[PDB]
Amino acid sequence: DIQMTQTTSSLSASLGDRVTISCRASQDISNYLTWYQQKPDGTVKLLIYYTSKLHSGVPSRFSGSGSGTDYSLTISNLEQEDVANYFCQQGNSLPPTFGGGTKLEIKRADAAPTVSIFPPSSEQLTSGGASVVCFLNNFYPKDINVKWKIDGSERQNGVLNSWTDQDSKDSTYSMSSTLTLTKDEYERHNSYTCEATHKTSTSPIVKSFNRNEC
Amino acid sequence: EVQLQQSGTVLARPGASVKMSCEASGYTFTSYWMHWLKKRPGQGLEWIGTIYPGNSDSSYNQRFKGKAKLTAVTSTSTAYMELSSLTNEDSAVYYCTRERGLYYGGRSFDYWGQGTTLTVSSAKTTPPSVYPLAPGSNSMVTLGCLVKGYFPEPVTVTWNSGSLSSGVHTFPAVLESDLYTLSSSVTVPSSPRPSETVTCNVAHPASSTKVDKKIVPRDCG
Ligand SMILES: C=C[C@H]1CN2CC[C@H]1C[C@H]2[C@H](O)c1ccnc2ccc(OC)cc12
Repeated sequence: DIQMTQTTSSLSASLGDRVTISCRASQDISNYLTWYQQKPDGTVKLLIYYTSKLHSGVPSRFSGSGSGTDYSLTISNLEQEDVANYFCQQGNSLPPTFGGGTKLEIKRADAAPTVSIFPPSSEQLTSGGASVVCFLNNFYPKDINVKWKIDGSERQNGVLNSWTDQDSKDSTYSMSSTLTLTKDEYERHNSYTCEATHKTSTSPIVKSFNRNEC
Repeated sequence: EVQLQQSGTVLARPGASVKMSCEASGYTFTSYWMHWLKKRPGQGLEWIGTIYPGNSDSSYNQRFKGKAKLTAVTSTSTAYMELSSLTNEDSAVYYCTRERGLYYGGRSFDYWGQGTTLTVSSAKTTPPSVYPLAPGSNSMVTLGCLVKGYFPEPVTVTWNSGSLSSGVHTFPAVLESDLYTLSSSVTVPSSPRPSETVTCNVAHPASSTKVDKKIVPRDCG
């Protein structure tokens, strides 16, 4: 199969801006390239086929160009309804193959994460497990790193993170970081810390608690 | 308006076989090539095969040959795909789509279905455990709701029966040893709770579960 790459998985822009999505093929596909739009809906729509030919019903602010291996999709005046995932396909050789896609995000002013930490409930310990949950809500940009500290030492085992897509209402991101261990292990440590690194702060934002209080 | 409509989510154990459908409308079914695709979170979009409902002429990706059987019923304008001996890799969202070009197709796919989710798992239908997340002592305060060890998806979380929409974050589920887990946060001012009741409502349709965990501050001293 011919392989299709989209090096930029996510692209930042503003409403009214000129946006360019990139696509690459592992060899010459002779302008047999087609572009699609996947909205949050999960719905897919054809936009452009054969490098630059508009599909019926597609707005004119969409256009395409390219040759050989490199191709691109352009949006002259970005609207909120154009915020979606855009991916390409080569139609030169069977089987058809697609790129990983480029998701559009909207630009906004740097916003610091609101960090909140929660000791496990007493109800949860009766199960045998112990989940220490940490929320990091409404921050921008998406770039962020989360570290769990226990009694001073870093910890990686048992940590599962989860991210939301960009919220359209305020153009921010949110993420949950959950540390899960046994009740026996949880009861054998004191200080549990959830510290976040982000552009808005030189020093990491630290949220912690001592088990021996409550 | 050309429109494809695929069938609902499918749960299956490894070793089973399943069959998903795709009903077309707004055009002559017999006159366009239909294609099937597989979207798995690690891979790009992968091509399965294609069938021409006119004479049921078909072509398959060599990797899905013997894995996926394709059929088309002219009577009801419905395409089908059969998947045999399911394994964990068969877990994905499968799309049916129409190929551009009357009779002889083209090099693109001009109309798409919404997709069908196939979940391969041996896990049994399990209700969620729901745990209140209270603070541990600003204008605002954030509370939480931990939803743990349920199967299958989806779960639905609301706050005060939905009367709290603004300031709510519910995160995608994650898989830990065959069961799903997620958390939901809610930010209210510091005015209305310890004083007024805040309650998360977790619903799990598959198990017919409805639980209401009232958020109450931690018991210490
Ligand atoms: C897969 C088999 C069938 C489906 N389309 C109509 C008849 C058969 C051929 C193919 C299309 O003509 C075609 C020809 C040549 N190269 C192609 C490359 C990509 C492609 O994707 C829709 C379709 C191609």
